[PDB]
Amino acid sequence: VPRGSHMASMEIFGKTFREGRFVLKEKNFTVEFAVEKIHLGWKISGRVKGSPGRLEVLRTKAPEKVLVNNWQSWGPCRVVDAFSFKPPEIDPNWRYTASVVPDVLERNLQSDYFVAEEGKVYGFLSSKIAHPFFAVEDGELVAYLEYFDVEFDDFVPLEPLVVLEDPNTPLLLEKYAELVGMENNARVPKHTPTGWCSWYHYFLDLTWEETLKNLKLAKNFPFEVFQIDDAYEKDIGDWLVTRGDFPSVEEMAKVIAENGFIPGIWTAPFSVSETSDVFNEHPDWVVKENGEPKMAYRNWNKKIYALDLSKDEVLNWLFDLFSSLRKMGYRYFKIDFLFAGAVPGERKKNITPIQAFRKGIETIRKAVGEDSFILGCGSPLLPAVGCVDGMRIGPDTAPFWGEHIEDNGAPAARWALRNAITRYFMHDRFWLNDPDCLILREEKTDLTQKEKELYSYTCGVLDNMIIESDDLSLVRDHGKKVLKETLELLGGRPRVQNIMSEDLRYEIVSSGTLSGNVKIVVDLNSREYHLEKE
Ligand SMILES: OC[C@@]12C[C@@H]1[C@H](Oc1cc(F)cc(F)c1)[C@H](O)[C@@H](O)[C@H]2O
Ligand SMILES: [Mg+2]
Repeated sequence: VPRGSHMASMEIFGKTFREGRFVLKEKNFTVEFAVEKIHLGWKISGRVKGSPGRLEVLRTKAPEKVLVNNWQSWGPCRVVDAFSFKPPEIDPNWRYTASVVPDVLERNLQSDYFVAEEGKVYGFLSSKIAHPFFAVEDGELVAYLEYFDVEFDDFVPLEPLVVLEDPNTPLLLEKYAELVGMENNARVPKHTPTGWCSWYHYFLDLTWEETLKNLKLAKNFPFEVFQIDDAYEKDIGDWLVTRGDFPSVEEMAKVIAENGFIPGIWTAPFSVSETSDVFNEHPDWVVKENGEPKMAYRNWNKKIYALDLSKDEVLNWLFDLFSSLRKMGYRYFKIDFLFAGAVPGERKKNITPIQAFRKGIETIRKAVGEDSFILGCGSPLLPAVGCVDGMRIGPDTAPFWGEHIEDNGAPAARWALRNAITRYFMHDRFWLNDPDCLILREEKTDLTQKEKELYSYTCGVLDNMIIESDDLSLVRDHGKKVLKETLELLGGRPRVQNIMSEDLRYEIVSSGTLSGNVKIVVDLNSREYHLEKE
């Protein structure tokens, strides 16, 4: 069992790579780590104390072509040329969706949690304290654990790192993900919800009158969940105060339940706008910069602040909120813009943003109980494993393909679908993947029948969550046929065979579906598919 030349060339915590047990006593920190052989490769694990800061874990030559992954739901997972990378201009209103360490990204190629090349996966198994990421720094791939200047008096566990090699790159990614699910006690529900969502037909203009119309019609469709999205609430943070023609949040649940659905509701639970009642009552409850409220992002034409999830007052408010929703009968919770809870800044306790983030989502889980389904959105991915049941893994879909939409996080069916493909390996390992809603209506849309089919059947072959978002008056024979045949493709184990493709054509197999072994070949440039079912 000789060492590859490329393995002898690798540095672990600054030392020449080799198997063994080691101690780095450095100026302001100490690390104790082991490098151990595992199936398909190596695992680097151990413990750290002191002020590790931005801690260098691994260094090796950058590959030419890398599969890079953004930390959160909406960001791209895609293959990039590592030598011709150009730093992006970052939208100052959405800085932290692009990166939790934006000094890196504005200079160098950044990949969060994992990175891959043909034949090789480097991936961290968890994000419980540090943010784990990779940067390409002058032709070199460097793995880091970011501790955000927090000091640790006693040892805390490192986030483990695996380095896996095999010529079957999809197999490596699936193995990586099974290791993540074990490290974090992932929730993989045995049942997948079907349902309806308001957002991608009505957007913020949903009325309760239109909601009631769809509630009646939804009885003709195979929907278990009826979820109300952003529209009902008076302000961001004030989740139990309604506007317009909506009744009370409790009354909405009762009407929905009386009509025989599981009620579902959208919140952005770590976000409070500058105008909200909660913020104006509790200016002290938010993350700060130089003592003042730190904008987390701008949306809805307002500055939006982040709740400080290190504060017990804030965690009690979250518990009471989600406990109050549970009492009302909600059992499906779409929790959005979660990245806000993990923004860098000043908190009451000197803990990391990731430690803060995890206390918040853990509180939500406790409050809604084991019988509620949590769907994460706009969220850091690895820190949420073990807490959420489903997770949005792409940018928003849209009632158009997005011919003039670039690959930059704006809504477009084409880029939403691409992420459902490139992150496919998380599915049934981290959680249920949510590829975002099907849009099957045949008026008030620019999608063709073929584009609807392509999106929906790819989602079914991937075994992903299937939720529809339409004015159900506008969905006729074709849309009902697409939904029916989609649900027939569920239940398998998918693999994207050519995960390193750069031309947006993918071959996808899934074994053991409700239609047997299936194969779809999809081309996201030509907008064509070819589906075979055994
Ligand atoms: O405000 C409601 C809403 C749009 C927000 C969220 O989609 C966004 C995704 C973004 F990158 C930015 C943004 F402002 C919104 C989410 O992903 C959607 O499904 C839906 O719930
Ligand atoms: Mg499954």
